[PDB]
Amino acid sequence: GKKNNPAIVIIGNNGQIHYDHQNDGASQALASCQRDFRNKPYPVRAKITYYQ
Amino acid sequence: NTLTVMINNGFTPDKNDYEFCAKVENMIIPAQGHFGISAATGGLADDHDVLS
Repeated sequence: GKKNNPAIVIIGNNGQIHYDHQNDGASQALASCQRDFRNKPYPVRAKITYYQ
Repeated sequence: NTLTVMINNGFTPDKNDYEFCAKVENMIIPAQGHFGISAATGGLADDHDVLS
C-alpha cells in the first residue's frame, strides 16, 4: 500500500530470509529502483553486472 | 562535491518519503553563490507553485 510498485528490488538472501510479499519485501530490500515495465512498445531490457 | 537528489513524489502525505534519482559527484560550484528558482510556461500551460 506504499505506492512503490511497479518497482524493481534487489534482495540477496543467504538462505535465511523469508520474503514478505505483504510489504513487498520493503524491510529486506537491499536496493530498489522505481521504473514501470508493463505494456511497453518495445521489450524491456535489463543489464545486470556483478563486478568486484 | 556530490549533489545527491532525493525526491518525494507527492503521492503520500509522508514528507520524508524521499527517493534518490540522480547525483553528480566531484561537483564544482562557486564557493559563494545566490540561490534562485525559475520556471517557464511556454506553448503548453503548467502552473508552477512552490509552497515552502
